[PDB]
This record gives sequence, C-alpha cells and structure tokens, in this order.
Amino acid sequence: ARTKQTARKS
Amino acid sequence: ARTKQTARK
Amino acid sequence: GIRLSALCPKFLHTNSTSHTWPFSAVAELIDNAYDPDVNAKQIWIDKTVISDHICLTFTDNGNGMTADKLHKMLSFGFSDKVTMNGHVPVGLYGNGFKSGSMRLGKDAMVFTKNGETMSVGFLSQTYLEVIKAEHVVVPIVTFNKHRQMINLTESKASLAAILEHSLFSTEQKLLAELNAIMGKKGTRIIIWNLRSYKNATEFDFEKDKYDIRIPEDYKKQERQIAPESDYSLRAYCSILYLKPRMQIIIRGQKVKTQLVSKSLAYIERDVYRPKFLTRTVRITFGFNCRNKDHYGIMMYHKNRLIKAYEKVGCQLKANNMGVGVVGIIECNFLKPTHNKQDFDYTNEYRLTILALGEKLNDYWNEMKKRPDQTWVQCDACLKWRKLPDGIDQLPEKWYCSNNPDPQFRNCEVPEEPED
Amino acid sequence: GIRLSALCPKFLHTNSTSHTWPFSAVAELIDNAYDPDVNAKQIWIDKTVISDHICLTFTDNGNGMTADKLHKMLSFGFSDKVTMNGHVPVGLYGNGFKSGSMRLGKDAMVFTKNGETMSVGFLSQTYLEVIKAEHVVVPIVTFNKHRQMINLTESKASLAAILEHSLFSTEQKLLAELNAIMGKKGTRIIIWNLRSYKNATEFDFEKDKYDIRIPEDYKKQEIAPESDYSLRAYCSILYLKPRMQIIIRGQKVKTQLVSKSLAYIERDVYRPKFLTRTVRITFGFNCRNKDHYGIMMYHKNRLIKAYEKVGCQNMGVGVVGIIECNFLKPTHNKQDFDYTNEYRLTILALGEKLNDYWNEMKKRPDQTWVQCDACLKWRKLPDGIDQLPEKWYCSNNPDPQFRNCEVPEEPEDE
Ligand SMILES: Nc1ncnc2c1ncn2[C@@H]1O[C@H](COP(=O)(O)OP(=O)(O)NP(=O)(O)O)[C@@H](O)[C@H]1O
Ligand SMILES: Nc1ncnc2c1ncn2[C@@H]1O[C@H](COP(=O)(O)OP(=O)(O)NP(=O)(O)O)[C@@H](O)[C@H]1O
Ligand SMILES: [Mg+2]
Ligand SMILES: [Mg+2]
Ligand SMILES: [Zn+2]
Ligand SMILES: [Zn+2]
Repeated sequence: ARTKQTARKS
Repeated sequence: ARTKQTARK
Repeated sequence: GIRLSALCPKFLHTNSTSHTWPFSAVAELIDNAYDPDVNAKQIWIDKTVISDHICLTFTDNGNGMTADKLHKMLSFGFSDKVTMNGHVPVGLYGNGFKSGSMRLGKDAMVFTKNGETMSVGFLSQTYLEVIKAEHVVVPIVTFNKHRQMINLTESKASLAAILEHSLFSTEQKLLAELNAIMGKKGTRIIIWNLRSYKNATEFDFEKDKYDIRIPEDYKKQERQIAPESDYSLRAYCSILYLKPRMQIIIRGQKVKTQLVSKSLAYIERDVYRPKFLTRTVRITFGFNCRNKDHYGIMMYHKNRLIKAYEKVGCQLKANNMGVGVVGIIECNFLKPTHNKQDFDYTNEYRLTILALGEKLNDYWNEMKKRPDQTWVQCDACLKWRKLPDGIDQLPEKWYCSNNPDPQFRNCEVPEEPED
Repeated sequence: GIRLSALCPKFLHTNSTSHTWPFSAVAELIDNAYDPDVNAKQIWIDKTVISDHICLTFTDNGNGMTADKLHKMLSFGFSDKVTMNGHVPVGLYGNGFKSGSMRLGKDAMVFTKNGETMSVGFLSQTYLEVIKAEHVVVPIVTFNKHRQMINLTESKASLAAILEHSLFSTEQKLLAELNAIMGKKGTRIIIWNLRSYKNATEFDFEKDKYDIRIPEDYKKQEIAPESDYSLRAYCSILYLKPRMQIIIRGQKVKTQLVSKSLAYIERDVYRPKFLTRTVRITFGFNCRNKDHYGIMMYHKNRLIKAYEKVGCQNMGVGVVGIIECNFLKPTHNKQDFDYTNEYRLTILALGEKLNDYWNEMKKRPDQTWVQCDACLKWRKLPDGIDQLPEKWYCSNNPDPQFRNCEVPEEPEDE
C-alpha cells in the first residue's frame, strides 16, 4: 500500500 | 543433674 | 496423598524484588523473544494507552505458544530450552517472565499465536486481590485458527474473568491485540498498572519520544558519571547482545547495534586459561574512543550482557589508571544471579575477576542521525498513520482499523503531526 | 475451571539464586525464629553429621507450628506477621525459608512442636528429582501429643516418602529430632547436601570449631571486616536491639553495644520531606579496628547493609553511622534496599551528615557438660539451656553425634 517517509527529529 | 564446666579454646 | 506446595498471590510481588533496575526486567522479556525456542527476528517494545491505562507492550514475530506452553510460561520454574544450531538459549531458570512482568507492573496479559491456535493468558495482581484468591490462578482462553473457542470449560471461565477484570472488556477488544501480531505466529505482552512515583510512572516517556528512559532525580547503584545504558533503553539494547540475532525496535525506531570495530581503538586480544576449565576464553581489550569515560569490562553470558563497566585491576586502585579501557569477555562457565545482572560470587568468579584485572593492567602498560519514519495511508479514510520500523512486508490494502497501534485504530482519529 | 499456576521442582533452585553471600540465607532462618509469631528466646545453630551427611541445624524454643502453618511455611508467599507489643516482624515476603534453605543445601527437613501436636516437613530437591515429580510436593507427618499419627492419609504417604528418601530411615530416627527440641514448643530445621566446592563444603568448620566460616581461598563483592567471614561476628551485629540469643556451635554469641564500640558518639537527625517522622542517626568513631567503618543500615531492627561508605568515600575514616530505615524496602535477599528515589536521597543525606560529623570531630565463655547417669560419661552441652531434667542420659542427647552410651567421651579443650 502507499507509504511515505519522514525524518525523525532528535 | 551433674554438670561440669570448662575453659574454651 | 501428599500435598502440593502452594503459591500465594502475594508471591507475585515477592518474586519481583530481585530487580532493582527496571531494565533488568525488560531484558528478561527480550531474552525470551530472543531465545531459540521462540526465534523472533524482531521484537517491538512500545508505550501506549489502552482503556485509559498506560501500558508497555512487547511484541514479537516468533514461534508462539500452545495453550499448555502458555500455562508453563505463567507457571514458575518450567523451562526446557535447548541450543539449536549454535543458538544458545539464555533462559534456564524458568522465572524470568514472572519476575520481569511483575517488576514492571501489577497486571499483565499475553496473546500468542503459533499458527494453529491462539491463546490468551492473564497474570494479574489486581485480579487476584479483587477476587481474594488464595492461590495464583492464571486464566487462559484458547481459540482455533477460525476464531472459535476450544477447551471450553477453562476458556469459558477464563474468558469471563478476563473481560470483567481485564483491561479488555469485550471479546472484540481482546481479538484486536491478537490481531496486532501481524504474522501467523507470534506473541504480544501487555503490561499495565506500571510502577508510579510522584503520581507518574517510574519511566519517563516524554523526554525522548523514541526512547524509554529513567528520569533524573541517573546512575546505577554500582557506579561516578553515568553511561547511557543506565538511563536509556535504546542505549542499553545496543549492547545487550554480543553477536545480535534479533532486531529490537523501541518506540518504533529500530535499534542499531554497536560494533566493537567501530567503537574501540588499539584493539588487542588476550586469552584466559584457568585451571578449572578445559577451554580457552577469548578476551578483547580496547580503548574507548567515544565518551572517554565509560570503560571497564563487559561480561557476557551466552551472548547476553550481564554486567558492564566492571572496573578491574588498576582501574580499581586509583583515580588515574586504566581510563578509557574496555574489555569484552563471555563467561559461560559462570552462573547468573536472580536478576541476571550479576554472577554468583564464587571462587571461580573471583578468579576470573582477578585475571581480567591483571590482564587489563598488562594491556594498559603496553599501550602508551535517526532512521526515517515510515507511514502508511489508510485506504478508507486517506489519513496517514505512523508505522514502526522493521516490518518486512505489508498487506496490499491497509486500513486504520487494522492498525496494530492501539491509539490509531479507527479512521475517526486525527492524523498525527509529523516532526 | 481456571487453572492454578504451578510450581516446578526446579524452581526451588531458582528461588535461591538471589543469595550470593551464604550468610544471607542463614540470616533468614534466624529471622524466622526472631519474629514475634515464633517468639524464640534462643536459637541454636550447629554443624553435625547425620547418616554420613554433614548437616546444618537450626533449632529454636519458639511457639512452633500447626500442620497447616507448616504447609504455608513450605509454600511460597504466605506470611501473616503482625507487630506485637512493639516487636516488629522482619518477615514480609513469605519466601525467606525456601530461599534460604535451598541456598544452603539441596534437602531440608522441619521438625516442629507447638505443644499440642508435632509435625515433620520435607522440602527436598533430591527427593523431587528421584521421584521425577512434576510439581513441588511437600510431605508432612503429624502427631498428637501421644506420638500418635493424625491426618493419616497425608501422613502415611508422607512418612513413607520421608523414610524412604530422607536422611531418616526409621520412625525412630525421626522422633529423635523431635526430641532434640527439649521444650514443649519449638522447631528444628535440618539441612543436608550442602554446597560443595573442591569436594568439600562451602563452609569451613575446621578452623574454628566455635564458628561457621567462609574459607580463605574472604571479602564480599563490596581488608574484610570479620562479619564478612564469621557467622559469629555477623550475628553480633545482626540485630540493633537484640531480643533473642544466638548460639553458634554451642557457644552463645555476645552482642556488641554501641557504647564500648564507638567513641565521640554524636546524634543526628534526618527529616525527609517524604516522611512524617524524624529518623535518628548515631555517629561514632570506631574503636576496635579502624578499617571498618561506614553506615550500618537497619530495617525493622535487622541489619541490611553494613559498612556502606558515604560522603567522602584517604579522608573520612573509622567513622560509623547507625541508622534504621523502616521506610525503605529490602530486596529479595534482604541485603540491600530497593534502589528508589527515596533510597538515593537517604544515602545523600547520610553522606552530608557524616561529612559534617568528620569536620567537626577533628575470653570465651565456659563450656558446660553433663554426666550421663548410665555411662558416667561426660557429654558436652550448648549454652543457653535454662533447665536440665533431674537425670540425663546419652539417649536423650540433642546432639546427634553423642546419643549413644557407647560413644567415647570427648576430650576437653587443650
Ligand atoms: N515471547 C515468548 N514467546 C514464546 N514463548 C515464550 C515467550 N516468553 C516466554 N515463553 C515461554 O515461557 C517460558 C517462561 O519464560 P521465562 O519465564 O523467562 O522462563 P525461561 O526463559 O524459560 N528461564 P529464565 O528466563 O532464565 O527464568 C519460556 O521457557 C518459554 O517457553
Ligand atoms: N522457625 C520457625 N518457627 C515457627 N514458624 C516458622 C519458622 N520458620 C518459618 N515459620 C513459618 O513459616 C513461614 C515461612 O517463613 P518465611 O519463608 O521466612 O516467610 P516470612 O518470614 O513470613 N517472610 P520473609 O521471611 O520476608 O520471606 C513464616 O511465616 C512462619 O509463619
Ligand atoms: Mg527468559
Ligand atoms: Mg522469614
Ligand atoms: Zn482510516
Ligand atoms: Zn549415657
């Protein structure tokens, strides 16, 4: 299915 | 009853 | 006609008194997933809210349990674990789940699937107090692959109990968690009524979203400046296994295992050859390039970490010696203590400790970005839901209502801000 | 239809793994005698041989147990102890006998008299292995005051097992131990199959026959203070305000007193935010040695930690503090407290206070014997016996090793 990605921020 | 006594060591 | 020894509910708390550092308990749960009988590739450790209760959850994609095995798990002392293919189980005592769960919280639930059946087991102090049980009873419900109840008399009673006193008041609420184990096989442990001080949990979940941490008032008792492992679960999990075979994911961000070669400098190797053994023991000595000040010996047992930063030899003697020096040894010949945070203090342990110090001294004289989050979009509502790392593959169509995460299981719930 | 949680015999070993200092296990047995439900005034701790097995025995003159109470003792988690007349039980957890016994040895037996009945209880790892039991099963035999069995179905099976797998082969052998409790009431615990290293016991009995000791091969994980390696030294400091008399190897244990142990004594107070009440502290400089100093932390009158360094860990020395913290919680082996925030604070306070204190401030007892009326032989007696019967025979000897008239008299000490 559809999937984004993101940046996790410390 | 009867009882002795003694030094230790 | 002879009587069975009996277990009183109060004992559940008593068994937990070995663990003075919460992480030792967590570690036990991890070990059980790691161990070759389960063989989980991944374990997910999470913080969540259910039925208005903060919970810690441990979920794995391992082999799962039969109803009977689950009973043994909820029983004290039953362990039958054997090495497979060089994979050596950590567990021999048969007490670790009980000791750990109960250390973390008052009540616990276990959901498991072995792919032929699924069962649910209840281990609650709260339940026991309320019904004033004089014995420890562990309710169990078991189902067929078709979601049909079986072993009915026990299940029927067991189930009634779970719904009434459990977090989950309905058959539907229960099955959801069973669902959260995505694979055909696997296990989910939910623990609630966590220890609270200051009317807040002993754990701090807010300082770092991606970690479970111990709040500062934090050094371990033995320590005096604290390395990360003492207060951070993630940091600790990195060093937990010498040669990892499993992937640990905390709060949805996977844990990257530390490597010596990339962690130490001027690596040298030494051998331990004591009279009481028929085999050599390898040792690795390194200088800590990274934080100068976490140094010492890491002692591993069966590929598992027992104590770290033990100071040996000159390091013991004074302020100024051995600093930055780290040692790695595995001692399978030693015996772990009740919480597996130490070894039995025996002539052999003492000898090993002495040798490490002498050996360490020799060495000393001789020498002189987080991974990305992943989201999935709900097919029904088009909202974006956060996903934990480590999933091998997803179904073709995914809906908010099949979400493992408890907090976002219906489309009606607001989409969560990105960072 | 809900199942009971089960106990596997293997757990008996597992439950013992918290004790890494054997004296911790010993201390636990002593505690049970001390506690107000028992109310013993003496406990005798001895080493002896029975049936070719070295044995450790714990015998007390306390209230004893009903059979049911015996079952609970051999069960996990049952404790019902309440303070009486300002005597506060140490017991909380309900695990202390099992953890202690099993740590000391594989097999243990309990003989008890409550003055209405007497009972014998078996808790053996060895027995369980042999019969390949899947559950922990604890045989119990019970008797009326007349030496007649009661609760027969349980008792008959229990006796058969006990006679067969026990140290005691015969009914006659068992009742001898019941007899070693001289009084109407009391308890005797026998432990055998002791931990052995290098084909000898973990304990050293040879070096001092009046002590139980840990061999040179000694210090705790932590120059060692005496209490680390001598049970006698340890027992002295075990209770802050002693209520019971401890006899080891037949020689009673002389308790220390703060006065006559410390000099320049000063008082101090701890007034934490978290506590309703104040806690006193006593600070002293150590007379006897020097090297041994720190805080003595007592809980419910019992000693949890000793010689714990605080403040300045060199600088600051020979300084002792005594505190009792009933607000802390002891760990599984009762050798430490739970590492809570409160514990941490207490340690911190202790150090500051100790620091202030520093800145500011700068023939053993005789043996007794009885003569046997039917040998004329002299047999040794342990201290602490208030009353002897009018006539005494080797047959009624508590010591297992001189219960026979045909047993040569022991030499007196050179
Ligand atoms: N996540 C899991 N998946 C499958 N089986 C499990 C899991 N956790 C526990 N078990 C079973 O339950 C038993 C209890 O585990 P535990 O209480 O840790 O005992 P143990 O690991 O066998 N020995 P120890 O951990 O050394 O006390 C294990 O032996 C397993 O058979
Ligand atoms: N010497 C003894 N004389 C009489 N009763 C005893 C004796 N030892 C044990 N018991 C009984 O058996 C129980 C077992 O003791 P133990 O196993 O130490 O539990 P506990 O003292 O209640 N709690 P804890 O000691 O903190 O684990 C006690 O509650 C006593 O009631
Ligand atoms: Mg385990
Ligand atoms: Mg006790
Ligand atoms: Zn949706
Ligand atoms: Zn005689």
